[PDB]
Amino acid sequence: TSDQIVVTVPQKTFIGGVYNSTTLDNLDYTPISYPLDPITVSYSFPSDFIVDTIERPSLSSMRASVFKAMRAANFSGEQSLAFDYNIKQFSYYSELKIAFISGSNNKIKRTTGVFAKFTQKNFTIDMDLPADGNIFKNNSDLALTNGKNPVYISSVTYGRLGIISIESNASYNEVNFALKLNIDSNSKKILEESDLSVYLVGGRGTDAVQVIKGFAGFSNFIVNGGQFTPEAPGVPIYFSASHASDNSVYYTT
Amino acid sequence: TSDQIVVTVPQKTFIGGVYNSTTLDNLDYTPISYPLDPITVSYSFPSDFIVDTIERPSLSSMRASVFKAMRAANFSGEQSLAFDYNIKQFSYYSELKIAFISGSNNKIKRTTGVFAKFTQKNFTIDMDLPADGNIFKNNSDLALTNGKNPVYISSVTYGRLGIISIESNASYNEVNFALKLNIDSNSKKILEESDLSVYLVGGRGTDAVQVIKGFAGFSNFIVNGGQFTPEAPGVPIYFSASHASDNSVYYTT
Amino acid sequence: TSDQIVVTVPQKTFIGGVYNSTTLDNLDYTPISYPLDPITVSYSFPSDFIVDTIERPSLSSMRASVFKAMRAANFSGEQSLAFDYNIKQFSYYSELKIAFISGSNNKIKRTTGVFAKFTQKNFTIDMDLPADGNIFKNNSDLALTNGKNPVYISSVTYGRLGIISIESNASYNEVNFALKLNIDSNSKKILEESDLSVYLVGGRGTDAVQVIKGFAGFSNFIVNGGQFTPEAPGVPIYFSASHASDNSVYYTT
Ligand SMILES: [Ca+2]
Ligand SMILES: [Ca+2]
Ligand SMILES: [Ca+2]
Repeated sequence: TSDQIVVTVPQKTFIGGVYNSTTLDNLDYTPISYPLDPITVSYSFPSDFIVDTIERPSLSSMRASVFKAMRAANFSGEQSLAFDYNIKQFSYYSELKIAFISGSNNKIKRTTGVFAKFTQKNFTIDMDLPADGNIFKNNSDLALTNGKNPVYISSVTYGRLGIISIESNASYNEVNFALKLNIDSNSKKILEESDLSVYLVGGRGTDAVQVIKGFAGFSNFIVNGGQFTPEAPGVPIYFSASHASDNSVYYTT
Repeated sequence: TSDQIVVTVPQKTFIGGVYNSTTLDNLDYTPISYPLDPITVSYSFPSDFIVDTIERPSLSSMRASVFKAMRAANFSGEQSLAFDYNIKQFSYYSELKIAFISGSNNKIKRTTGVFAKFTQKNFTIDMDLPADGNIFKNNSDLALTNGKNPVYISSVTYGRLGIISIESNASYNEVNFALKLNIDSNSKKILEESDLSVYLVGGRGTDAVQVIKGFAGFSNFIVNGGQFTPEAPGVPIYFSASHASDNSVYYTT
Repeated sequence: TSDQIVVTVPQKTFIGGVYNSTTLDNLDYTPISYPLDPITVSYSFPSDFIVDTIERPSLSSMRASVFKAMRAANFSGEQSLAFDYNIKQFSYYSELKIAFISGSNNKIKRTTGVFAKFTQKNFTIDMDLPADGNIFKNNSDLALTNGKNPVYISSVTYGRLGIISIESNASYNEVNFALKLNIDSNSKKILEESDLSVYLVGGRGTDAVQVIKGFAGFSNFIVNGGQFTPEAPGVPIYFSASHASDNSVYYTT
């Protein structure tokens, strides 16, 4: 059970949207088309337009409200909300130098791997609890959707994601043999393999495209985007939903 | 099952278009010619014209709306949406130096290969869920197309694609023989093969045509187009569709 | 039993909110939708707007009040409230140099680990005890929620959190053998592993993203954010709640 759900359908992941719990669990996202009361939304970052109101919860309305809030006066993206980092570096080595009519066998093995995951939560837009205690305007739709598990998203997190994975393998198989008749034999085998997989969600495009240069771009893509600017608001990465019956926190498995 | 479908028919891949699920699965794209309510579209990038409305969903209307939105004020292509990178480098080696009336056999084998795939998602245009709960204007066309599996595209992703593949093979087959009668024999064979296949979708043309110079053009074509400009909006690369019955997310196999 | 509860649901963690004790204990946070009298809130930091009043306790109202209070005149973030630091450094070492037809065995083992936890409490917003002795406006809701364990949050702590953990392992397994017949044998094995996990809550984004450079960023992220500025108000990290029956301090297990 988790409180925050990773955004998988950006189109349907907007604040104030009502869905079925089962559909949200299996990534179907079947909406519940019923009227809803106007919702009050608040932003984690300090701004003049920190408390907005949306009559009809929709993706376009949420995007427009975020745009206006982050372009308003007294806006500061200087402080973020969360920053998780994790790196795992590993490096094996192997060397055999068997020697002995003559004979030699030199084997060298190398295996290097760096795996890095990073997430940053620039800010979140949160939804206020209804004054009437029910999100629905008619207040009878709650009884109408009995068995449909009405659950509405109440928080959307804007931030950046980044995953990198660099692997490398090296093999050396020198073999020498002499029978000084002057029979001679040599066998050299060098095998080199490399891999580098990157997955970035959001952030500055110029710094994002520089991660192709090994573990150097994925060292400035992070340090050049710590403060989120209104030109780079971030991407919805996580969201939280709550039950529509008792307004309790919805937990998914 | 996947949520995002790679664009194969750019003519028929426009937001607000209704097709049959089977036809979209087998790339037939048979349209459903029925009236539709005006659709609200939102853009992922920050701009003044971030929330547009289209009365008649069409490719020309979508293109014009994208053009106006990206030429509007307070537009920033500084932040992208996604960036996937993957590279695989491999290099074999083989060397035989058999020696022994005389005789020598020197065999050299080399095989190098670099495969790289990159995708960038500059932005997406998303469609709002209908207020009435049905995309059709008459609301009876939904029952009219029973058995036709009505599915409408609700999201179009603009970005760039790039695939490169460089292969190289080298062979050396020196053979010497002497019988010092002064019989002598020599056999030299050098075989070199090369291959380089590039496939780019979108991006700056000047940087795109420079990828012909090995793995150097496909190192600046990426780093010189991280920020998408209104002169280079990007190409529709992925799109998402939803069912017209329950407005649920459509998954294709 | 503890007096301060770590914030797990930022959406529901606002001052003046009434919840059930069991739901707050199991992180369900089921609200009690009943009218409440206007609440008086005070801020720990010195400011002109140090005593505010909120008619309807909500997250948006709390955020707006904090924004106005910290943007008011005579505001000083120079003095903080609490600062907890804890570091644990450990480093093992092992070295074997067994020697002996010949033979040698050199084994080297290293294991280093630094674990650091830091918390800073910039300020808190506290709630005054009701004049009537009951938070509810009607004064009968207290008897209405008998068995529901009415508990309301009365204090929210804004500050920063930081956890780092760096681990490293090194292994060396040199083995030599000679039988001077000139049989020779050598076996070298070097294994290096590294790990670095960081978790930051709040603080300056620019300093937060620099913690990726070992235990150097998590040495300036702390010293460059001691004084909290109105551009960096901090993040709600801890909160305290009290019973609604006798206005006593609520303790959770
Ligand atoms: Ca209502
Ligand atoms: Ca309709
Ligand atoms: Ca009272």
